[PDB]
Parts: sequence; C-alpha cells; structure tokens
Amino acid sequence: LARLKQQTIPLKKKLESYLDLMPNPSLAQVKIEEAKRELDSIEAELTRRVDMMEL
Amino acid sequence: HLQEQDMENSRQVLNSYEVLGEEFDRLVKEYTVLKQATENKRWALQEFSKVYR
Repeated sequence: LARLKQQTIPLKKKLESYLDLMPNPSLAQVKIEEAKRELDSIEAELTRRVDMMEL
Repeated sequence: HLQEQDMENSRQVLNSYEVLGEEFDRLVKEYTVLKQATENKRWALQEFSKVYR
C-alpha cells in the first residue's frame, strides 16, 4: 500500500500533463493557437510592472 | 481495492490519450512546455506582487 501510494506520485504528476487537453486534435490545435498567443502575451504581461518599477 | 482501482483508472485515461496518436503526444509535450513556461511567468508575477505589498 505504501509503495503503491509512493509510485502514484510520479504517475499522477505525469498524468497531470494530460487532463488539460480534450480528446480532439482539431480543437487541440485551435486552442493551442491561443496557448501560443497567451504565452507571447505573458512574456509581455510582466513587462509593464517592470516598466513602472524602473520609471 | 480502491487503490489499484485508482491506478487502473489512471492507466486507462493514459491509454485513451495514447489512442489518439503521436500527433496528440506531440501536442501533450507542447502544452506541457507551454504550461511550464506559463507557470514560470505566473509565479514570477505573483512573487513580484507579494514583494510590492
């Protein structure tokens, strides 16, 4: 029981990178478009706080 | 009997994701990288907000 609950942690941690995707590759690409867009946006969303700190 | 039921359900979910193909595996890796970078930016933003307070 203890070793099964111990080995659950890496298995569940790797499974956590799967639940955010619906089982539809077309919709997965459709929303990976805005995933790339929001990554590019939050690479710029940290910019204005640093700008207000520096100015 | 609850424990290996939970692991069996997790393995069934992983297998159902693996049914879709290698393109969806690349999508899994890509979204994992994107969400890791996303959480890296989010944690930095939260830490800066906590420092400013």
